[PDB]
Amino acid sequence: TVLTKGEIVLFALRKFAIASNASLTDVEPQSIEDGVNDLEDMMSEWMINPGDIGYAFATGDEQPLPDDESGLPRKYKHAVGYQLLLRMLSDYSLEPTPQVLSNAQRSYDALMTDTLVVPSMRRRGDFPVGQGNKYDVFTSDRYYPGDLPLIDGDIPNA
Amino acid sequence: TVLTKGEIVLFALRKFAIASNASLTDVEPQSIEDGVNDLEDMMSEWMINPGDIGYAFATGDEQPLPDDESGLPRKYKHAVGYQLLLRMLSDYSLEPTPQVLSNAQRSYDALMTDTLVVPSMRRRGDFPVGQGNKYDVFTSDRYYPGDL
Amino acid sequence: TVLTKGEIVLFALRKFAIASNASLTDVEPQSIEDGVNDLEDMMSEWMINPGDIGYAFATGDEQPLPDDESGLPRKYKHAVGYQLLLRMLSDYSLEPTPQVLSNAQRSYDALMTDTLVVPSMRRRGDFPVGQGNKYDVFTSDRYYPGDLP
Amino acid sequence: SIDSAVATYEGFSIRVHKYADGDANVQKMRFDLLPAYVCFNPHMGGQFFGNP
Amino acid sequence: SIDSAVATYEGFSIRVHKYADGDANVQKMRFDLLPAYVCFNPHMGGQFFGNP
Repeated sequence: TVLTKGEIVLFALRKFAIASNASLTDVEPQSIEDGVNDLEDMMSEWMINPGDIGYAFATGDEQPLPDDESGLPRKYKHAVGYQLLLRMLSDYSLEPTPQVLSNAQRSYDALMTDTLVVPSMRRRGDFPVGQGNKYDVFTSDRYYPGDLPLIDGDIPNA
Repeated sequence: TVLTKGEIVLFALRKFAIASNASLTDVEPQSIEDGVNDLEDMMSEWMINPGDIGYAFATGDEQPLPDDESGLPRKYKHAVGYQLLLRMLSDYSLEPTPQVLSNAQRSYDALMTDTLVVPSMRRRGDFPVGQGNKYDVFTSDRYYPGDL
Repeated sequence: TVLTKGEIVLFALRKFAIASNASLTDVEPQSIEDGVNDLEDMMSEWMINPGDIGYAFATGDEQPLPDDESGLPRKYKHAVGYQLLLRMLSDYSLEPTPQVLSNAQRSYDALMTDTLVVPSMRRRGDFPVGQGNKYDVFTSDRYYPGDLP
Repeated sequence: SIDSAVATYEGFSIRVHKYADGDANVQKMRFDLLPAYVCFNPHMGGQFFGNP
Repeated sequence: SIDSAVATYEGFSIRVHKYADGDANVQKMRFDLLPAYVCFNPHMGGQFFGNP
C-alpha cells in the first residue's frame, strides 16, 4: 500500500485531535496545502542529519499535491507523522504534551536504528604486512595500499 | 522549485499566531516590509558567524521587495524562518514557547552540520622528512614546506 | 543603501514597539535627538573596549543630526541597535525580556568574533639563534632582535 | 621519466611503461611493438588449394 | 621525480628538465633561469654621446 503525501497531514491532525474523520468541524484546504508544503520542506532538510530515507521529491517546477505518492514505506509513517506534528503545533497556537513527546522520541529512535551504519577504520598505508601473508617484491603488497602517490607532471613550483 | 523572499516571512508569520488562515486574520503590509528589512539585516550579519549560504543581496540602493528571489536552497528554509521569527517576536511584545525554541535549535544544528570546516593542520616546516622516501631523486624537498 | 544615524534609533524603537510605522502614536522629535546623542556617546565609549568600527563623528563645533551618514556597515546594524535599546530602555521605565537579552548577546558575540585580533608573542631578544641559520650573513642573526619600534 | 622494462618473446622485444595520469586511484600500463614488412618479388609465392 | 641536470655557459647555470607525456607518447625538454636586478645609485651611470 502506497503512502500518499496527504495521508501524513491527516494522520497528524487526527493524532492531536485538531481535525479528524468524526469531527463536527473541519479545517479549510489551505491549511492542508500548507501542511504538505511543510512536509516537503522538512523532507528536503532531512537529507543532512537523518540522511536520505527514500522520499520522492517533486520533479521540476511542479508543486506538491496531497494525492501524490511519497515512496516512504509503512514502517516510517509514525516517525514522520510525529516529527511533522511537533513541527506544526505553533500554527494553531497549541502546545505538546509529555506523552506525545515520549512517543515522538521513541519513533525517532526506531527510525534512526534502521539506518544506522558504523564505519570501520582502514589501515594507514605505511603499515608493514607481515611475512606470514607471503607478499612478493614483484608487487607493492609489501605494504597496505591507499596512498595516492606520484601526481607529478607539468605546472611547476610543486 | 524556486524560493523567493517574503515567502519566508509569510512562513514565519503563519508558523506563529499572526496572519494565518487558521486564525482567519489577514496579513498587513507593514509586517511584510518590516520582515523583509529584518531578513536583509539578519543575512548581512549572518555573513560573519555562519560561513555563507548563498544568499542574494540587492545591488545598488534599490530597496528589497517581497517578489524578489532570495536564491537560498530549500533545505535552509525552516532554519532561516525560525531564526527570523525569533528575531521578530519582540516586535509584538510576545514570548516564545519552549517547543518553538527547540525547533529553532534543531533547525540551526541541521544547518550547522552541513557547513563544517575541520582544517586538518599540516606540518611545521623545519620538520625533517624521512630518509626512506629517498629525498634525493623521488622528491625535491628535504624538509616539509608547511605553507601554500 | 547607506546607513544613517536616525535609522538605528527607529529600529531600536520598533524592536520594542515604542513607536513604529503603524503605531497610531509616535514619539516627540526631542526623543529622536536624545537617542542620537545617546548613540554618539555610546560609540565614544565603544572606542575604548571594542575596536573602532568606522563610526563617523561630528568633528568640529557642530552637533549630530538624525540624517547624518553613520559610516557603519550593514552587518553591525543589529548589534548597535540592540546595544542602544538595552542602554535606553530605562528612559521609558521598562524592562527587557529574556529573548531580547539573548538576541542582543548573540549579535554582540557576532560583532566580537568579526573584530577579533590575537597577538603573537615574539622572542625576548637575548635568545641565541641556532648555528644552522648561518648567522654571520645579516645583523640580528647572532641573537634575535625582539619587538620593533 | 617513466618506469619501464623490456620483455622478450620468441626474439621479439616489447617495451612496457607505467604512468599515473589522473588523480582517482587510476593507473595505466601499455605494451608496444613496431613491425616492418618488405616484399622482394611477388612472383615467388602465393596461394594454393586442391584440384579435382 | 623528474630527471634533471645543470649546464654552465660563461658563469651562468641553467637547469634542464626531461620528461614525457604518457598517453600521447611524446617526449619534451625545458631550460629555465631566474634573474634578479638592483639599482644602487642612479647618479653613477647614464648615456654618453659625441658633443658638437
